[PDB]
Amino acid sequence: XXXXXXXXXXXXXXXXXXXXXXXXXXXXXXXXXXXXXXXXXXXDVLEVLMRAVDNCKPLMKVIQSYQPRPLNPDQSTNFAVKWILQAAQKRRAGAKASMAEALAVELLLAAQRKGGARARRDEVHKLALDNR
RNA sequence: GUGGCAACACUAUAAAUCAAAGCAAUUGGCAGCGAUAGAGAUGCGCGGUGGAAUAUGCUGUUUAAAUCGAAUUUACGCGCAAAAUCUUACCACUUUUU
Repeated sequence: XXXXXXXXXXXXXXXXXXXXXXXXXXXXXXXXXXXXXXXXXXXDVLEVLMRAVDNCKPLMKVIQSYQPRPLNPDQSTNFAVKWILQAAQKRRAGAKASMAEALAVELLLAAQRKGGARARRDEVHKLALDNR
């Protein structure tokens, strides 16, 4: 049950991301959770985040040469939240609204098995299956 | 000189020079020869540079002097942890003592 706190805390620490208060990113990510509630019931939040991250687990990693490597699932979480967040900055700098909305809409879409995180994610899944 | 169908196969010395040409175990430098260990050593991340302006140092140009050294790594926020005169050694001018 504590893995909820683990994934959320890794989300926080990766949301820190430039030198600053993790209070600033922490209120930012909690604002993303509440904005996820607002957009989700607009047109049921830890639920959709846990589903989104468990949708996003890269189980076997690959190393270039191309060689697959087995992966301890905590780094699967850790890559996972990483790919989510660089896709988030892609979408938000393209929108240049806040980041909280962007991480919210991305956690919804990666819950819905859609978005560039899911694209990158399952291509490296299949490419791990390719080069055995 | 002997053999042959021959390519040439022999047998066979020297003239002339040199002061070493060599040999074996090493001890070190190589590896475009492997096994074991160690370094963000990478491919793993973050933030820079190089884009703009300012600061700052250096070359080069000129000026009377832009005092003098530092020069590829390890020089270039270096001697200077500080130049408005003085620091200051360089120049223009006016004097001074050997």
